[PDB]
Amino acid sequence: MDPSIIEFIGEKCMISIIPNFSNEPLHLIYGPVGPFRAGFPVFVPLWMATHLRKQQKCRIVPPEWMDMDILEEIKEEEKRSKFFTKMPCEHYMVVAQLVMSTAPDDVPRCEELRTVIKDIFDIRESKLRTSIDAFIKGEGTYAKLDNLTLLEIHSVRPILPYSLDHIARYQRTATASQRDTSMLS
Amino acid sequence: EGEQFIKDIQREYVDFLDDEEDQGIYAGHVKDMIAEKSKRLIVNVNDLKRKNPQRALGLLSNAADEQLAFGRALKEYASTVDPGYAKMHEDLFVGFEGCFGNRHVTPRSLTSIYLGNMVCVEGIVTKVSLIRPKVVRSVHYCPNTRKVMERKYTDLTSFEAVPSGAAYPTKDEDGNLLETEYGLSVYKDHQTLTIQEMPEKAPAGQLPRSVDIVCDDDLVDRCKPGDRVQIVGSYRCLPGKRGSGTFRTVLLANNISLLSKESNLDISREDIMLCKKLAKNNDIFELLSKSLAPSIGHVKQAILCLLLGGVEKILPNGTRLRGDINVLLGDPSAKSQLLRYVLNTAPRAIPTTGRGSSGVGLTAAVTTDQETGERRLEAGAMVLADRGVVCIDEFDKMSDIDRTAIHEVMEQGRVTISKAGIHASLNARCSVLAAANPVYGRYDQYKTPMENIGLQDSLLSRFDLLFVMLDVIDSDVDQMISDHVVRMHRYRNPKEADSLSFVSSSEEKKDTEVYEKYDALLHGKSRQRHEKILSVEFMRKYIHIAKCMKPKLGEQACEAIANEYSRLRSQEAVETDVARTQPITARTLETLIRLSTAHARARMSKSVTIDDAHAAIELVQFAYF
Amino acid sequence: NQQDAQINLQAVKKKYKEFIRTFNEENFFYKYRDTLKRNYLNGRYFLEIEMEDLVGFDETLADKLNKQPTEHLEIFEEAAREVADEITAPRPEHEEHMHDIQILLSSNANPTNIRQLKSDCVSKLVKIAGIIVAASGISAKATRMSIQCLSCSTVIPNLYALPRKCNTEQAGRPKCPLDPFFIMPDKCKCVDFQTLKLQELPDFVPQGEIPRHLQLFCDRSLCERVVPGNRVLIQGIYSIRKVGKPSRRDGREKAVVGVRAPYMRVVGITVDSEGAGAISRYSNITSDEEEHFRRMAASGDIYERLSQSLAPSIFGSRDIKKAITCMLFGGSRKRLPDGLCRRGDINVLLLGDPGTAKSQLLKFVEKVPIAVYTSGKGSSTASVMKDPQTRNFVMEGAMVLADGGVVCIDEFDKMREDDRVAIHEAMEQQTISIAKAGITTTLNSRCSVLAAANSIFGRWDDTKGEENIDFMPTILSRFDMIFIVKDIHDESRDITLAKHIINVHLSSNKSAPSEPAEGEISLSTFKKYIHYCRTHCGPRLSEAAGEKLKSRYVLMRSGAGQQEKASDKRLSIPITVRQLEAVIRISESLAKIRLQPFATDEHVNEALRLFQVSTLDAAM
DNA sequence: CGATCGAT
DNA sequence: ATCGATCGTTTTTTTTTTTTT
Ligand SMILES: Nc1ncnc2c1ncn2[C@@H]1O[C@H](COP(=O)(O)OP(=O)(O)OP(=O)(O)O)[C@@H](O)[C@H]1O
Ligand SMILES: Nc1ncnc2c1ncn2[C@@H]1O[C@H](COP(=O)(O)OP(=O)(O)OP(=O)(O)O)[C@@H](O)[C@H]1O
Ligand SMILES: Nc1ncnc2c1ncn2[C@@H]1O[C@H](COP(=O)(O)OP(=O)(O)O)[C@@H](O)[C@H]1O
Repeated sequence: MDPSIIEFIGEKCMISIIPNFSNEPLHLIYGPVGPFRAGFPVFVPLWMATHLRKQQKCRIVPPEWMDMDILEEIKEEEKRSKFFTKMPCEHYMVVAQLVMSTAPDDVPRCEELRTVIKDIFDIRESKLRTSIDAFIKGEGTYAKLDNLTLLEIHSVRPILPYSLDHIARYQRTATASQRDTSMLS
Repeated sequence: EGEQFIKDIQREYVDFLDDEEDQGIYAGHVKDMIAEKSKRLIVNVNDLKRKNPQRALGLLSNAADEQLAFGRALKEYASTVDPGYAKMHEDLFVGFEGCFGNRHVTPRSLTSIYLGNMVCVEGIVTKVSLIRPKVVRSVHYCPNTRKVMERKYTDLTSFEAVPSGAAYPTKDEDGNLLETEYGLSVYKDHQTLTIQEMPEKAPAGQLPRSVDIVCDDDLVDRCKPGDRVQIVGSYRCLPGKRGSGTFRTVLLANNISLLSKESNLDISREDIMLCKKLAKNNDIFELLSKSLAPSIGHVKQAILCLLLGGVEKILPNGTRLRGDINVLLGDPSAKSQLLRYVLNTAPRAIPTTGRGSSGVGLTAAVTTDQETGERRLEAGAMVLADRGVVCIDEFDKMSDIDRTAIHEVMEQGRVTISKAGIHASLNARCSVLAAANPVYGRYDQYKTPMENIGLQDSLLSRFDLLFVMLDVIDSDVDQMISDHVVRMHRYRNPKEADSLSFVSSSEEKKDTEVYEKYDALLHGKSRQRHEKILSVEFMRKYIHIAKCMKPKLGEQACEAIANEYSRLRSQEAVETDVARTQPITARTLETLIRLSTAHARARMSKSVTIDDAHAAIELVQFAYF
Repeated sequence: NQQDAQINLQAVKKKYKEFIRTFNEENFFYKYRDTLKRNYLNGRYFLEIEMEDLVGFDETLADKLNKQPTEHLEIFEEAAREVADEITAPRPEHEEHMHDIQILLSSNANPTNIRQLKSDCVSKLVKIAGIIVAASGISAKATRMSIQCLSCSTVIPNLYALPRKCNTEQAGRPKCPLDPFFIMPDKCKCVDFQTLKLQELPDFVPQGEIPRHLQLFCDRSLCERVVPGNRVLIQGIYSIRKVGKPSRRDGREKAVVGVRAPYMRVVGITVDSEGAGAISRYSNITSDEEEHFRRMAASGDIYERLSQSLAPSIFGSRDIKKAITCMLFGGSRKRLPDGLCRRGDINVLLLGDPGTAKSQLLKFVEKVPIAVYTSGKGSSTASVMKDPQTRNFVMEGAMVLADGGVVCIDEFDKMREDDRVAIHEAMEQQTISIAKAGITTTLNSRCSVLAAANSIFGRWDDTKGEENIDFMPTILSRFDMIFIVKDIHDESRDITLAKHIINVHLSSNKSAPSEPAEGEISLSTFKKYIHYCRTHCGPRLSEAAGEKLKSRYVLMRSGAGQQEKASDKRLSIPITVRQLEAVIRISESLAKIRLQPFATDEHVNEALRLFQVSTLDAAM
């Protein structure tokens, strides 16, 4: 649970970009890498366009969920998503930050875009407060992930559970122990 | 009959009267089958939440007619149960009481919210005020036609609506007779007062604020201004507010808690039994001596009898005399802090200033457009201490105007007083203390006994004893007092072989580590006592019956008082004390009488003994001996 | 809705609405959304704003905001609730109901002065800086309500006309005219109202005149915000309550033409930072501050550095000053379940030859959280007035304004004794009593006091014996450390005083080379430091301190009595319980400074040597 | 108890 | 022009505290 530990998870994802070289002072890595030719797209992870664009080496383009209409309809679906909604790559909250740092040198509409991502982030989080507002009787066998994303859940993780053990010990002891007529601890 | 959830709510309260809870307890033998007829019933919300929380907290957010419906449904219930009490055709509001704790703000903090709520207050009884009746409805009559119509009237302070404004009818039909029958036309009781913060939580960088209260019939004037109080009621705000000019508040819908009595105590005839069991123990007087002043040498053996008021003595259509005791003596540094052992220890304890005009006992009754036609009235600062005692500081610094104004009712033990508007009189038969200083500090014994004080020698007969209070030490006692004073400094602060910490237990705890600040019992249990036998509450629980018992005279009093008064007036005016033998008079008898009267109440021995004689003389000689 | 300009809609339509969603910098802090939501979470219902963001956003609003702010600053409220209620939805299910909010304003533009608040400066936003006197209680106000006659929540622009027609007209032709309005406060609202106050500055035309002042107003969250006797920075607005020019001439012989009244309401009061201008009750202080505090407390070179904080232009009197500040901190109000609330605060005496800088010193002790100064002939009988509205007998009751602060005075000698006695007394029990008219309100407040004086016959009395005071020994009683002031001669001392003050008194001298001294800095810091350190620690003794202090007071009284006997006549001050009862508070002040709770007797040998000044003063 | 205001 | 039905209409108090010479 951190700001970068999840980029060891999130930042390894890929897009496809354009460089301005062909195959470099080295040609290519023994690896899934594609052949390098300028003026044409190439598929890369996104821990490198970072390294490259600021190394003044390349241009870059986004995925397609980075748009307007998808991010105008996902929200209104998500409104009455009593549980969850559409999930474009499922950690777009980390890709978008590491995108929108530099690339907005030439990305289009990098502001209304940000507006919507915040607009969706806050709401989904806030939903993830009120899920708690029904949890009765120790329901630690019933929960939601179904179209969850991860950048929201780690914002809760250490809080409840290191408590929830001794919290619902009084009732988790119930289906794990025995006593006389009254409830057990 | 507004929105029809009201009737659903009626029957939801009818659904209170199902089984053991209310069909068993709360309905039946509750006001009317017990017949004290307090239409204001006792509800506690918690059971209502345990049936209908929609009616528990639907009430404490809105109370438009849920109360009206409650009273309606109740009267219809008992109409089923008991038509005998069906002759009180009114609302019969209810309690909705409790020592619950939902929201219990100060008078300071009824703050722009809580409007339309049922909540708590605490504060001071103040401005206990005048009474009036109120209009309900008028049973008219027409001898012309023999027709008795009727008409009820409202206003906001009772419920929501307002009368369709008009006065009482005349020729209302066409010209027939409108004989207003009273007696059938009815009336409640009304009242109006205010409260202040029992203030000592107040920030005196700020102003302790005020509240607004209204009351009604069976709630009428239930304690006196000068006491401590908690109360729980509902809230409303009527006036214009720029639709025309701004806004104001009011409180009602309530029952009381006065929180300073003894009859408040769940009193059997057992508490008397504990007292009378231990009553025989003889040298308990000395325990009560070391009781009230445990934080200071020094007296209080005698001060008790002030603290007990006195004894009533009247003759067959002859006279009456005032029964109570009064004394005082001292350079600065435990005199000025032996007066707040009463303000906050015993009841009916109202200190005064030393600087006071037009209401030390006056009223002056100045008035400006009261709600009613009160042309002249206020109250004062003595009946607050009726049937007890009083404190002051800076007495010698008091005016010599009102000193004589003390002497009036002090010496009379009567009120025949007024501020020239109406002659007024009653029986306030009070005692008092104050403080004192020699005009120059360290002088009362070298130069003279008298005249280091410098005032009228008239009062010294009005009071009881010339007495002594000084401060010096020789070469030997200094370390004795040092160890006494250092017991004062340590038996008050908490927490008082190679390694002795790291004991099986430590200061590490859950919920009984330090309450405020702990104290010792070591060697004050060499003083074989207990914190309950030597305490506040069992002490005060032995207040009432010594005030109810009445220890009549023996017979051996007479020869002894004779011989001792004889020797007193013989040779008390000699041996270095002559100028402190000025006030001898035929007044030591009645004070001796109050003495043995009191002391015979401290064990309640409705009797008299020679030991009491020693007890009531020895202090008098100890004044100088 | 005349959509050409000044329209009801354009602002709210998107502009104000989107200003905040649009308010952006990376670091993803730089909005007012986070502050808003996190404020809401804790029942705040407000947020703070600038006035030079419009330059960050645009070039039009502000020169329109100043003109009709009364409307713009409620369009702000509406936009605020609609832009925030979308976030009140976690999904549509937890807006149990919306709620109303208050905006703030602030700037650093410039403070004005009351002498210019004029007919041009009206209905217009502003900035000033004054000082506070007293202000009202907390009455009431609301916004709308319903009436049974119409059953509509009565909606208003202004914060009354109530027209003719009945609206219980569905009675047939038998209607109810002539204004039958039954106000239904089941259906009304409730906001606050407090009437703040304002006096003008001490340098801005009081010169050949007196200072005027002004009264104020509030609505919702600026009650419980200002305690009086404080220095404010303000943004408010200058407007009226009534209206009219023509020959409906007012009253009986009033209003030649049209005079209506002044006041202001606040839109965004703030406070002052005269070093620590406003550090008296609240805490906007941060963890860096408290680290600073405790790490200076950790510094074991803080007290002697603080012996040099009031005298950066003053020479000498260092043994005199080792406890001139210990007065400030206060010890402990160690109260007990019985009456014995043993005396909390602390009191000091000083008197001697003039020409020794008593006045300036007490001015400075006022300077350095809360205090006042008069001296003789007159802060505070206490005041039972009679309200000119309604003629009720209220109590203004002004040691109340030292309810935790302190007091300083000279001129105990030079004022008569009709007014010494209530204050003779207050400072042994701290309970201001009252018994005069129909009230018995034993008020109270924790003040201390500093006592300077002037002996008639000067050092003559001080050479030989008993002419010390002219008035009484019962106020020789109440004080602990009591100081002669002489000006005994020495030419070295003379010359050193000479250049010491001239180097002060030359060209407004010490700007640069003054603070380069060690750590003797920022009386502002001391305001904050004091208002901290007193507000936490409640120390009391250690065991080893008690026996030696006890034995020391023993020997004190024995030596006083021996000087009584070594002269065959009383040669002593009264060895009181008050002397130990006060030196205990000197220990308490010391432990309050270093913050160590439990204090040892080496900590208080310093106390021993300081009240030894009083002992050897009244030694003769 | 006074003036406004409408029609006959 | 005349009459009648419309509109809108309200006033009552004495005395206590601190201050100055
Ligand atoms: N034996 C004692 N009992 C109670 N208090 C004591 C005792 N010895 C000392 N004290 C304390 O010492 C302090 C001395 O002040 P004290 O109250 O005597 O002044 P005072 O009596 O008001 O002076 P004055 O009589 O001139 O007004 C008090 O705070 C008191 O609590
Ligand atoms: N030792 C000194 N060092 C520096 N400045 C001094 C010193 N003594 C006096 N001064 C200056 O002289 C002036 C003294 O005036 P001040 O009002 O203190 O008189 P005072 O000492 O209070 O006499 P009194 O008590 O009789 O009024 C002050 O302005 C102060 O700055
Ligand atoms: N000759 C007397 N007859 C009756 N009572 C007397 C007589 N001499 C003294 N007393 C006592 O004096 C009291 C009344 O005295 P009082 O007139 O108050 O004295 P003073 O004139 O000093 O005020 C009575 O209570 C009684 O106890």
